[PDB]
Amino acid sequence: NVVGVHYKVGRRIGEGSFGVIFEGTNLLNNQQVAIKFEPRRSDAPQLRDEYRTYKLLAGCTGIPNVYYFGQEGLHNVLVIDLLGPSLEDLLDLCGRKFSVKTVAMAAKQMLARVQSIHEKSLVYRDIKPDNFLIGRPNSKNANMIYVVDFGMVKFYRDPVTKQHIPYREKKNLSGTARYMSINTHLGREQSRRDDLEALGHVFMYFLRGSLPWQGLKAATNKQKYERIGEKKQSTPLRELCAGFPEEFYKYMHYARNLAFDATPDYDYLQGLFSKVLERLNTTEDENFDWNLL
Amino acid sequence: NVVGVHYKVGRRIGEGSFGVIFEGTNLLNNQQVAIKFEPRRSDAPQLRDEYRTYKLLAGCTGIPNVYYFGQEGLHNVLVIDLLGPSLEDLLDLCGRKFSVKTVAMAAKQMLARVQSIHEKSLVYRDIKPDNFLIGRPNSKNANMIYVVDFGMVKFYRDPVTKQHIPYREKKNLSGTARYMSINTHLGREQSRRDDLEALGHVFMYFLRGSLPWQGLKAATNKQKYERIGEKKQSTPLRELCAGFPEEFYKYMHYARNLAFDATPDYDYLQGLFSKVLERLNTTEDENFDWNLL
Ligand SMILES: Nc1ncnc2c1ncn2[C@@H]1O[C@H](COP(=O)(O)OP(=O)(O)OP(=O)(O)O)[C@@H](O)[C@H]1O
Ligand SMILES: Nc1ncnc2c1ncn2[C@@H]1O[C@H](COP(=O)(O)OP(=O)(O)OP(=O)(O)O)[C@@H](O)[C@H]1O
Ligand SMILES: [Mg+2]
Ligand SMILES: [Mg+2]
Repeated sequence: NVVGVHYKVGRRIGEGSFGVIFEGTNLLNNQQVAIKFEPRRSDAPQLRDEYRTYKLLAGCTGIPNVYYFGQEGLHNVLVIDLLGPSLEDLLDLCGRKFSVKTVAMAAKQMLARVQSIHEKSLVYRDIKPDNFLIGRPNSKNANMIYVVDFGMVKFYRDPVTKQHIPYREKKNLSGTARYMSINTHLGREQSRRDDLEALGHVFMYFLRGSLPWQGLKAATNKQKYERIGEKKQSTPLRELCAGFPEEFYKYMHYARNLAFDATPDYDYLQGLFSKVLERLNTTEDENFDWNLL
Repeated sequence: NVVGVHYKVGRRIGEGSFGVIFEGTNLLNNQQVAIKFEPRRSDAPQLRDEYRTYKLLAGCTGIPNVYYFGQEGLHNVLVIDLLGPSLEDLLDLCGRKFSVKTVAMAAKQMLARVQSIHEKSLVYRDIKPDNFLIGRPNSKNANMIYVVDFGMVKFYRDPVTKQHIPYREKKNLSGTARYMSINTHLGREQSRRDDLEALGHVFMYFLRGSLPWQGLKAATNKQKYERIGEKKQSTPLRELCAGFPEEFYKYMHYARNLAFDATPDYDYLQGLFSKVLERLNTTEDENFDWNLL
């Protein structure tokens, strides 16, 4: 099947809320790509926006290159680089949990990606293990972690004047409840701190194998987000992070306490993870759990 | 990491009961392979047997080539061709069910693989969607279905004299309860008919999205296999296959009724599936659900 004049559609490799992702090849150079098909419907995310965002982030480390955007009948297509499995997929292959070393090494890369996005005056707003993918097996970047899916990004400040957006409330709950920040549950405008908090939730998820608020009770959607939000507030950080390196508690504590328009101290955060590795008497290498027997 | 003198171990791609499968490359020719690591322990399946079986089936269509078998410290390794995702994985990408066309086309290939194994005087005994994989994306055999994992094969007849094995009982339950034949639950020696029945269970699983005996009640292992076995016996075929082409009921009916040492009429079975395609006014092509938007 051929789309975008010179891209041959292969088999499905992923599925989302409204879109299907296929692996394919650019017929002019035989390069492998991923094609995201999005149905043009009222309740679907505008793929052109994701395209714009990819262009705006072109060149940043860990961000895939975008090649084509266009309409194919009743769908909008986005052609980007073909990447490997997500960290969620990798979990399934490693006993549903990652060791401290893997989490610290992964955290450093993930945190760097989020910083790149923030420096472009954007907040990601959809932090989840599913959106972080590693490179292709036989590639130089086989162990590099990338970020895909920019469907929910938003500008937290004017790019030119750096004037931060005002604090607002009544916001409608968007992304993944399991990882969202407490402020998000509370219907507050999301900023840099929220991305960092959600990232901390993912880190703890990796270490423990699960979060205290996963799979609750016979409730409805609005009840789900709420019961989860309440459980997050009632769960003490010392408890959430008990048994793991102190730096994890410190990360959670920092993220949770940042002010709405505060500029994160990314260097401090990166340092926490480097400390974790030091204590383990290990370095930041490529020995992730998924490359180990 | 290098094993078997010239095979470089990459990342994990699969996991089983005792073994871990990694993707890798043969350093002499840069060919991609899959390396199966098996811990040398009392309760683990002898990988040398799987090796022997691969050799015995060398050359058969849909059977991957074996390259190396050996010990690497506390593990036994088996190097075979690198294949694509399993049909179980593909299900996840297609809404947890396959259309009639995909099932009929898939059935023809799967049935051909089982026949090849039977013709070599062996019964597979581990029929499940997880053991049927398609080829690699950019390959001529991208849409060919293969069979891997020969850990439970057994000779049902002497290869030279073709003298069939006697009927025995008290057999201990082995493989996947969800797909096994009723005779298997009953602790009876498995033969060709059982492989065919389990294959029918998989076909119905594909079509319906689930089987009537999936996820039962708070029971134990021996209770699980039993409750499942009882549910299989209490579930009428007309009921199991209701709503789908008559040929599916006919396949189930044939498989269920074969005698212990009966030689299946593979041609008759293949014909049923061809009829299904004819009625759909379609042919056996490569338009599986996973290649379709
Ligand atoms: N570039 C890519 N290379 C390889 N796999 C990819 C690529 N892009 C996406 N995937 C896979 O496809 C899945 C879904 O992609 P994506 O998140 O863009 O779909 P979506 O409909 O926007 O998702 P959702 O709404 O579920 O977050 C990813 O989670 C991942 O498993
Ligand atoms: N040759 C291969 N190429 C690609 N993927 C493969 C290959 N062999 C196996 N796999 C993947 O790895 C998974 C497990 O493999 P395998 O079934 O051989 O392990 P096992 O320990 O014998 O399994 P189990 O006991 O779970 O059946 C497969 O189900 C499939 O997902
Ligand atoms: Mg996603
Ligand atoms: Mg298996």
